[PDB]
Amino acid sequence: ETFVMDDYGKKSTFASFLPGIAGIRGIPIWCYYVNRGQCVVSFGVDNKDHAIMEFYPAHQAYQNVKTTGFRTFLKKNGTVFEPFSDENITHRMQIHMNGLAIEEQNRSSGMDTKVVYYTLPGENVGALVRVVSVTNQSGEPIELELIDGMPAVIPYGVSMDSMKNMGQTAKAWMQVEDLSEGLPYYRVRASMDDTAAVRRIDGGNFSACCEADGRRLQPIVDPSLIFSYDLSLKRPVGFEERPLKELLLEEQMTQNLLPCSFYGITRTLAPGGSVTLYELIGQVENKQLLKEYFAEKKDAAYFEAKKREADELAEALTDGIRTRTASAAFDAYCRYTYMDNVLRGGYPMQLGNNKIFYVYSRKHGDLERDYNYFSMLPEFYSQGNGNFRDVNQNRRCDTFFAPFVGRKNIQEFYSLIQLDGYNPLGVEKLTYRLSKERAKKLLTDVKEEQRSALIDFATKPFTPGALCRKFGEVFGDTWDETLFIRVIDFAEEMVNGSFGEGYWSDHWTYNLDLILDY
Amino acid sequence: ETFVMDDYGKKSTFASFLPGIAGIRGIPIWCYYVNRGQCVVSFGVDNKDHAIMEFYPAHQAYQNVKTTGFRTFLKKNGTVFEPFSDENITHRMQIHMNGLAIEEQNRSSGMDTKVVYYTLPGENVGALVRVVSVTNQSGEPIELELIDGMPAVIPYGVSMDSMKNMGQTAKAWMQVEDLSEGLPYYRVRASMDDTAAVRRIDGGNFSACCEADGRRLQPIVDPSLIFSYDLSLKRPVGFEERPLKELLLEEQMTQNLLPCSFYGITRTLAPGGSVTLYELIGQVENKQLLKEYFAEKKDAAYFEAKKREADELAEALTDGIRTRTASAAFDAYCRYTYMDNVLRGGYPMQLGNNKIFYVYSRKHGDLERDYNYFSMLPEFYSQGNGNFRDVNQNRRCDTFFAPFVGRKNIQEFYSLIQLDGYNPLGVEKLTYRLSKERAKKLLTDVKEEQRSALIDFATKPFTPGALCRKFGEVFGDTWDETLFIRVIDFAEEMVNGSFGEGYWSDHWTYNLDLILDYLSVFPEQEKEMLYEEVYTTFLSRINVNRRFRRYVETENGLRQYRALNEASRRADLGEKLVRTEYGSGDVLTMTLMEKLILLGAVKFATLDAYGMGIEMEGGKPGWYDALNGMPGLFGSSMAETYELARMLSYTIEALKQYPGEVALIEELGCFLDELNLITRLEHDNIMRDEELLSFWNRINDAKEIYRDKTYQGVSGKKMVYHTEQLAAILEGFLEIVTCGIKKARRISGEICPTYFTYEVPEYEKLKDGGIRPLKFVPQNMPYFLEGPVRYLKLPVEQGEKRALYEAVKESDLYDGELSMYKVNASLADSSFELGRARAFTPGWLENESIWLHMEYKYLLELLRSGLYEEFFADFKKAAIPFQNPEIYGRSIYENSSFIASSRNPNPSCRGRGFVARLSGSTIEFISMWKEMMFGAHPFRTEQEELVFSLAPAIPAYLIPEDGRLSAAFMSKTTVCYEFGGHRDYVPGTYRIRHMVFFYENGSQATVEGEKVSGKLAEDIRAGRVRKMEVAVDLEHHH
Ligand SMILES: OC[C@H]1O[C@@H](O[C@@H]2[C@@H](O)[C@H](O)O[C@H](CO)[C@H]2O)[C@H](O)[C@@H](O)[C@@H]1O
Ligand SMILES: OC[C@H]1O[C@@H](O[C@@H]2[C@@H](O)[C@H](O)O[C@H](CO)[C@H]2O)[C@H](O)[C@@H](O)[C@@H]1O
Repeated sequence: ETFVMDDYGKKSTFASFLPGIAGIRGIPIWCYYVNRGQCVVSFGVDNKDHAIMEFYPAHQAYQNVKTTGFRTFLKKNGTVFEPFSDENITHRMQIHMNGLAIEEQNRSSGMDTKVVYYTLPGENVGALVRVVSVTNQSGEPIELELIDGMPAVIPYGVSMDSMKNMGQTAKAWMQVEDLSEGLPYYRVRASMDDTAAVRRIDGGNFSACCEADGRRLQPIVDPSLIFSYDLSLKRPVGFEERPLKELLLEEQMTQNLLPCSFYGITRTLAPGGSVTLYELIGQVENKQLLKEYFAEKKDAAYFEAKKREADELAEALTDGIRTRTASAAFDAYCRYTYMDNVLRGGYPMQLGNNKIFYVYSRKHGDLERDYNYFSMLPEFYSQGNGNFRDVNQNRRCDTFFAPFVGRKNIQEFYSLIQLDGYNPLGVEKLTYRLSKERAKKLLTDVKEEQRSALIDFATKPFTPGALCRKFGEVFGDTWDETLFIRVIDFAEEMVNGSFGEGYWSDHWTYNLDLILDY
Repeated sequence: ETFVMDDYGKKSTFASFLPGIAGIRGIPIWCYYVNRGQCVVSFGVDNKDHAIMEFYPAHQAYQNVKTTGFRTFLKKNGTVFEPFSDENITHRMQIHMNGLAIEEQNRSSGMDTKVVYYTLPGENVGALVRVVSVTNQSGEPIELELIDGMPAVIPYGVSMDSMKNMGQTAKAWMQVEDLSEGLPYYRVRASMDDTAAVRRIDGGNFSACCEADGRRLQPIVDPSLIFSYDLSLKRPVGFEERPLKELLLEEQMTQNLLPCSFYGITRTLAPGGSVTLYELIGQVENKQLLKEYFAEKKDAAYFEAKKREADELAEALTDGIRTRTASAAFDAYCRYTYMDNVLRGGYPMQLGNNKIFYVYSRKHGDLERDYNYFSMLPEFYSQGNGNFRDVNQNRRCDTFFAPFVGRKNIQEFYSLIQLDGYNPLGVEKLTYRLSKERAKKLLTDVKEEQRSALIDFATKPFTPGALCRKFGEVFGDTWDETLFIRVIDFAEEMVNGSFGEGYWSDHWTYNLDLILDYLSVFPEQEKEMLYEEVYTTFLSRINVNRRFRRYVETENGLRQYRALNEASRRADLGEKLVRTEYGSGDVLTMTLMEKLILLGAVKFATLDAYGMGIEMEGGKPGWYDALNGMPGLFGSSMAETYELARMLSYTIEALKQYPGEVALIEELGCFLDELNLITRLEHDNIMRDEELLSFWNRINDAKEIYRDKTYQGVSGKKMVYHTEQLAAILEGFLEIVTCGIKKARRISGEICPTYFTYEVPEYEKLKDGGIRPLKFVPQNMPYFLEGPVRYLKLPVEQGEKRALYEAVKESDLYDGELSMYKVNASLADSSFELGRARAFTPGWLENESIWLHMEYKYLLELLRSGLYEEFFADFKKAAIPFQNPEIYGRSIYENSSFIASSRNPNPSCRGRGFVARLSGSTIEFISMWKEMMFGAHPFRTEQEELVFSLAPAIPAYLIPEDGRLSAAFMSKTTVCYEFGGHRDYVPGTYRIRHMVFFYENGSQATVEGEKVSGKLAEDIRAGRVRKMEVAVDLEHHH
């Protein structure tokens, strides 16, 4: 069920990604990785323009993962080591359906390192979770100083082309705030457009690190403290010459720079001892949501429960094609294939009482498909839009695995055939609308100051995630499920379809397969 | 003349570039470098889309120079060393005007490294030359294996965005060929444009390396051999395990990869021995040209001769401003400043017999100005593009340094002014065209198979470099020069200009400086200049919306967002000149006086509601373009008002000086009559009121009617006016402007204001969808330095100027610690809708920083106003060549756009210069140097006779010990002063005894006194005087 690659640093290069599923009630993110360094190159929330770590094609990813990716520095008795930087030291890599874990065993220094990754499931904030642990495998106590983080965080509000074309000028807008509270906030203060209209920016990125007790640590957002004059980000010149305690008392610049995020601790480890850090990097729309999310302390139990939930999500998703044969590779390949088909096509679920909905769909751009502009809705009941051919092919066997679908696919895909035999290219994501009379009748039992907003929102096309967000905004953290179910049930489906590019001569040949399968 | 920086690896970072000039008969390239690694980050041929080494912004350059730049690996007895990789080993850096050299001295391994760079001059191929030498400084013989080159060469035909966005899929088109011959050729298999008409690329990049004997070496194009599995290009894993001889016998991949170029040798070095390599990287048009170029061997003598030629090229280019003073830094700074001004503005030259051409020009687009898209033609007589303001300012003093230019600049920059007072943004390359009749007449004595091609080429627009390339292609390696000269001579000049982005409100204010500078050399040509009818008019692409349709509503109030009328947008590439008969006749022509009247009439009708400033209704701010949101807040500027007052005064004086008849167009005549009727009315109202809403409405209605009339076409008929009526109308306009200036000064305070912002609380919605403002509420703005700079040009009393100087020096515009003048005061309390100036950290870019251009403008105005002591005191502290190189963190010979002030929160940035050279302060320093060395008006006309006299103003700290100061007059004549004693020589405090003239033929002449009139002035202006001796208070004494 798990694939293990030994000494992946010296092997041939390949690219992959996390599935990026956070559940029905969660915010998904996109993350890509390669088999070099610490195996994370870029991740964001919505698309390339909302990235937290800069997006690179496969060539630049391979070239820059060892410098612009996650970093870790260990100081043992005055000597600085960097795990996952020399390929001659034995390392390891484990790949799960919805996770990734790496580890290094340094027999010279006598310290072992382990890092795991997974997307945070079932929350109102989309973020990436990273856990770092160091174990003392020597025979004598050692004095340890640890530094971990990423050296380049893109502030919210900076587009990809502005970063890759005028990144020198764009540093004038970058800034970071709220260092004292332990929750740094990365954003620009205003629009970067060279027009007569100036707007206000409210969203931002954040980071938070803590030990098992749950108390947040003091961040470091000035890269010049660690690397000093070395702008190549190869040697930690500043960290070698000074203790971490002195660095934490240094004054940090929070403007005119590309900010980083490093956290540090000091500890003396007995033989066989260990220390662990928990990190959270994500993106939010306003500070109020971040404060509401962090209103309660997070500790080790929370993160381990989240990891278990993340594994169980994929397990339950792929439970539908379980099989047992004479080879385990075939059995694992079946589940992986089903998961990939679900990712590119969507998972049919029964929403309400008379609606059929598809979740987890998206545009499938990645590192090697660098010509695509992928997108993914950052909300509950996440979905996306795709091409005619791909969605038509991927939904061929939906009736067998879910009999409640019925003839919905046939009706949907035979209604896009024009009178001249051709069809539009794109299929839009499902959206719903509610009539005036039904909105008036349903919202009688709610306060007027909320009723007006609810009816105004509901009398326009919307998606289930937008409706959930509006309900959370209006009624607060707790709201009636029956009202949401009734609103979804009494709504009306909007017609989808976009022309886009042109007319191909083979799209009509995949429709008979739906009939034959039904 | 040479700047040396020791241990540049640990110092603060800075960016620079090679000038890139390759001579008249050469192919230029652009190259940038930083003070990290081996100090080259990117170079190409034409623009960012034809780079050989990938172009990066400064932040990415500082990070990727050590990995994607030039690399060198040395294996000594089995151990691999990489020079310029560790900052703890002593290294050095030398910077020349047209070169660069670095070296490292590793005392542990006992080997020294040295590499120099320069651009190949005077050849048919543009390339970068790199010479690497390694010396054995140990006491025992060693066995050396050397590998040198670059790890990533972009094949020709791959655009910048293709590499930035889809660099993985783009590798399918890449290939490298001709490895056996030793001349690799990098190009794509086919055009990456799916919709193209070629599907085949002839051009490509190349590389060639050889030792002193000249035999080319076998290249390595597969990066997987050197680095093996390490794709980070950090460890030469493959080279550490195998000998170079084994690597050279390996099989290399030439497809589906990003190729490199490495060359290697094996040698044993005796104690004190050394080995050298020569490399060439560049671009060629086709393989035939490359074979022709490499038909003859290239050895060390060829490269050293090319280096000498490259140095002499820059030396001769900058020889025109040579001077000697008490400090050598001043002279070096003068030469570097002149070179930078030439680079950004172009170098005038005499082409053929009746053509004036500008070469070496380009657009300032260096690593720190990453938003500019520069261009540079890779051909003979190379030239480039630029913006209106920058090129207009950089060509202010061309007439003084080159009298043969004449009135070309005035005609060129007054023909880009449209009928509505605005102008396009970009200026394009000059091009020529030839008629079929002249082409047939000239090409009678050539073969038909060549004649047809020649006439077909010449009947279309072309540049001289394209013509040279065509002649080389047709007639072969050698062709007649006289035919080329005749073809250039009989050709016709084509117009140029591109709209680009939009309309600013200050581009018209720099035209009067050209006239003022021209009249300082030919004072007797004023009447001929005024009534010369050669000037044309550019054809506008977009029109500005009427005021009622220019306003939109928002939750914050009323705004001004829809400045341009997008519905009436003409298509580009169409006719570029205004023609008579509503666009169907011949080209319309005007005199300079008509242009001045048009500028005076239109700008007067753009006053704000209070009649103080000039509204920026074009959608863009003035000179200070960081306030991009100001036009949305009904902004207006007083600098435009001051410039309008100065222009009106000059026009009135010119009209009164030469009485006669003036012909004006019908629409302009009607508009001027309406404006006169409006201004003679309400005269008692504007002198006795605060708000002038009715006057604003009247003038705006008249201006809108004129715009709507003239945008769609003009008949072409002319009205006749006498000078007295125009003089009276302009006098009325000037009186109104003066009253407005007085009101603004009363409202603002002790320092003259610069900007105003208006609030409109109540308005009216019209039936057509427009919005009619009903009242305006003015709002004050923070202090700006541009205000006093523009104000000091107006004619006012000396005491008022001194009081203004005293008020400014003790205000918030003066930085006490740095003893410099900031560009503006604090913007903290102002609205956030002004623009990106509010989002900038204080002390960075255009926010409370020491912007060098405005400071130099202020110093020049102080010098021109007659405040000599203050000018000397402030120039001693503010000038670049008098700074501390350690604090400045750069060569003191190079200018900077701005210097971070004391308000910057970073203590390590206060006093550093940024955004490299190629600033607008070069022309200001040139003007200051000229006025200090020769005076305001070297030539005057008295009793209808030319008169020449000198009046220098030199401070004490510039006179040498022996008291002999020399400078170049008009770049051809040397003037040698000799001062009696060491003191400040201010006009009126000294008298010139006599002058001695040395002619070019050996004759001499002596004139008593400081005044020369008659034929001698004509001779000295014509360049027939080789040297001058000037004595002030007799011989020097100690
Ligand atoms: O203030 C910095 C520089 O800004 C430049 O304008 C830039 C535009 O050309 C570009 O399109 O957008 C960026 C970001 O909005 C602008 O900064 C000016 O052209 C420069 O004069 C100015 O120094
Ligand atoms: O053949 C490779 C892939 O090409 C893709 O089309 C690309 C365009 O999206 C892009 O704009 O231009 C490049 C270069 O012309 C094209 O290759 C196809 O969409 C893919 O299906 C195909 O695998």
